[PDB]
Amino acid sequence: LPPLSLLDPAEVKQKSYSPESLEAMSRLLEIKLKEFGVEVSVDSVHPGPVITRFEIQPAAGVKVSRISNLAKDLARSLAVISVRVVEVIPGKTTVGIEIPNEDRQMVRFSEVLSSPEYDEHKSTVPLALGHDIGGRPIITDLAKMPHLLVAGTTGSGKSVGVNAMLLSILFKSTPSEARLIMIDPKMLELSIYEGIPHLLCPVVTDMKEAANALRWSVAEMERRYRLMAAMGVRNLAGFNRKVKDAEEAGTPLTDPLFRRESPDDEPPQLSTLPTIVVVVDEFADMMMIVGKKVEELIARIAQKARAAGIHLILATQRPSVDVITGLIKANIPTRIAFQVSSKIDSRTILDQGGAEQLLGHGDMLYLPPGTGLPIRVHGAFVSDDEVHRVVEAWKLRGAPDYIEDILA
Amino acid sequence: LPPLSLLDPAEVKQKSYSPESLEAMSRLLEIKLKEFGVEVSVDSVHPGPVITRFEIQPAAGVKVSRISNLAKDLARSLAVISVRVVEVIPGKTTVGIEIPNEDRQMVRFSEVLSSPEYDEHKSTVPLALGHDIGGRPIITDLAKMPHLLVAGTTGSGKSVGVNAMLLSILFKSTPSEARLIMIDPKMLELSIYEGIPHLLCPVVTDMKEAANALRWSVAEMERRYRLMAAMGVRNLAGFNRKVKDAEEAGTPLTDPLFRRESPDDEPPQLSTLPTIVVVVDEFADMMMIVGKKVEELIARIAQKARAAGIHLILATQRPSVDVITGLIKANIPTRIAFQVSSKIDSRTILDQGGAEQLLGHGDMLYLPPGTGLPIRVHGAFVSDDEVHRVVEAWKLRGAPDYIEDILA
Ligand SMILES: Nc1ncnc2c1ncn2[C@@H]1O[C@H](COP(=O)(O)OP(=O)(O)OP(O)(O)=S)[C@@H](O)[C@H]1O
Ligand SMILES: Nc1ncnc2c1ncn2[C@@H]1O[C@H](COP(=O)(O)OP(=O)(O)OP(O)(O)=S)[C@@H](O)[C@H]1O
Ligand SMILES: [Mg+2]
Ligand SMILES: [Mg+2]
Repeated sequence: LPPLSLLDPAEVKQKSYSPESLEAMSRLLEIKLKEFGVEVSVDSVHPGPVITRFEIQPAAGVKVSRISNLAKDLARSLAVISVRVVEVIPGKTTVGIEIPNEDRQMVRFSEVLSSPEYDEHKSTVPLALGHDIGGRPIITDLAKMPHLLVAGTTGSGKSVGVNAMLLSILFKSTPSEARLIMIDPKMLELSIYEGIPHLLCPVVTDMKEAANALRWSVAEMERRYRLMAAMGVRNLAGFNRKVKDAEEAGTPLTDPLFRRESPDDEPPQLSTLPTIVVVVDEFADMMMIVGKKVEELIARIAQKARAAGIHLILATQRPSVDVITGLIKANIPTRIAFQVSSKIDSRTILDQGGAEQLLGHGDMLYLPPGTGLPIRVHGAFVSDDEVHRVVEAWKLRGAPDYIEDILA
Repeated sequence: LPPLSLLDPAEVKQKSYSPESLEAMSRLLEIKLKEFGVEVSVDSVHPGPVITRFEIQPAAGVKVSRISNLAKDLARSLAVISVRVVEVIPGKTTVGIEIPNEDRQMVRFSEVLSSPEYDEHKSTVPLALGHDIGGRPIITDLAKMPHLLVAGTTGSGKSVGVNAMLLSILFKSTPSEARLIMIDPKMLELSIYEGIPHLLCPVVTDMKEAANALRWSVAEMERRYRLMAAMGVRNLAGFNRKVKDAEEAGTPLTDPLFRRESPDDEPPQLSTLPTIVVVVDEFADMMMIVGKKVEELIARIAQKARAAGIHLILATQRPSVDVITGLIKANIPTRIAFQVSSKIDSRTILDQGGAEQLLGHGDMLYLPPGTGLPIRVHGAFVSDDEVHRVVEAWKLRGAPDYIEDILA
């Protein structure tokens, strides 16, 4: 219900990337790559808001992996700050060489959310990530992911990305449509959402309580499954349809699971269930303080919480095999990698290299479900101050409704 | 003569840094520092265009060097990208803790040059650096430096800084007022100035020719000294005064050094001498390819070229003791350090730590002459494209005038 006008306006886009300099760079590219062990010719150029992609056609034989490993050296020989090598460009035989624009224009949240893709999204938990390399809005749906793993080192834009996702939901769903459980071992990053009506419990700081929060989630998931079974529905959307039709028909449904034990008892009237999202700002700590029990709970939620409408968003600044385990990854195919420190760290999160070539400040590689190759997305910027406003707007529309059993 | 309108406009400054969040951060700071081995209390807050400085008053005893070493950990504990620790604040007993603003506003060249400090600067070689932490224009004078050393690692803003300095001169001085010798071993960064009338020779790429360029400079310096001696003047400003007064008096001076050897010979009429600037994009190579001969020439130019109106600007991306030797430093007190990789690298350039705590993208520590402490300056941004325009504007006002003896 809170107005999008609470956000900061989109900034001017004084672009101008004269075809002049673009031909020269194309020219330099071929020259510089040649000095290395690779023959190449520029096929086309695509200027964007943050980067410019120069599609190139390698000579037969040359291993594209060879170009990828030359990224550092090529950027140097070109005197540019960074270079991202795109090994394969969907639908083409060309290789991508992406180069940062001198004056990159920031991508504002208000800009992404003002897109029809978002304004008309039906999901209860859409996530407006940002703009793609051509500047087109990239709006996703957490419900279809159906879980998300997020990594990136300091200054990469992980926390801003996490806030953009929380605000995507807060701008489209009311507390009866979506509820959240936030886990933030340190105080900082997520402490500000404290109090909004969407919260199921206060921001979790204690790791043991974090563990309980996941157990509660599992319990609620199985509880929703018994409900859906008793109702003859396959998922949350179906459940909510049934309950909604019965009401509109002047015949509200009664909890088919309620067992009367006292003459006094009356079956409670069913109501639509909210989509639940569990967001962990940093779960490397959980995986360290608690351990195996945490993996177990995560792995269980990931495997079957989708139908129950319970979704996980796990973010980590420490992308190690100890934190992002194969057990965690096996049931969470959707990945988002902001800038990471090494190719090794890139593979742990994406099972692929490349996130080490990102710029930082929101720059990311998004790996949607049933996709082998990630698409580059320029994370939308949302300031802690904008977060504070929306949060205040929500604390005015409803008081906190914590359930002191979740952390118990 | 080329119009400032050739530059890009200053971008909006949607700031807003509510005193709210500033009190909280002041609050966290004391909290977080306490967790480390340091008691502290915030005395005041000064929000700026790029950073916000929180002055703090350490408890008696605690070593300010202790806070400096905690910058990394402190930034981490605060969940911010970077923290700069200012050990002493001129005229105060406080210590500075500088924190980057979420949405930093870029500082545009047009904005700095539009300041009266620049527009009314008399020097032939003023260098508009950018904005200080409070957003005030910092315009310097190369002639009073009288030489400048510049360091910074990749993506720090060294080359943008060097272009802003070259354009500072190109927007105030005509070729009869200022001439340049550009040395750029690689092609990239400085190759674009090729052809402007100000150039004394083509952009130098060969290291041996770079060596000759420096020798020519020494020769020209001594030649100007004999000229000034013969004219009874102490410096270039004085020389140019004399030659200018004589002309206005209908009596142009004659080269007092010209020795007639033929009946044919006629003493040439003197003319005002241009201020000469030698800019090396990367002299780490020179110091490596040639060696000791290059140190010697640099050391000689640095020691006595000021009066002769000849000035050096030496920039390096590889700040090692092998490159920035004490010999070089003894005669070049003015320093500019953009972000560097380590405290060691910071000491090599500033003989002090701190450049390792910079943000990059133009952020710098400027050490003016007769000063022990550097002032933070947010470098003014100038795109390669803006440089291209100004270059074209100059190539229309004058043809190249190379002296094929300088590199010979
Ligand atoms: N999408 C973005 N667009 C522009 N700047 C961004 C973006 N995301 C992040 N930044 C910059 O980085 C800051 C926020 O970074 P975070 O998202 O908190 O980074 P982090 O990866 O969580 O690591 P930290 O700094 O340790 S919190 C902002 O204040 C900006 O200055
Ligand atoms: N003063 C500045 N303001 C904003 N962005 C800047 C500034 N200086 C540098 N940048 C960014 O960095 C780029 C230029 O960096 P350079 O100044 O060439 O860096 P460098 O330190 O010389 O190292 P490179 O990238 O190896 S050339 C610009 O294209 C911008 O994207
Ligand atoms: Mg963070
Ligand atoms: Mg450079």
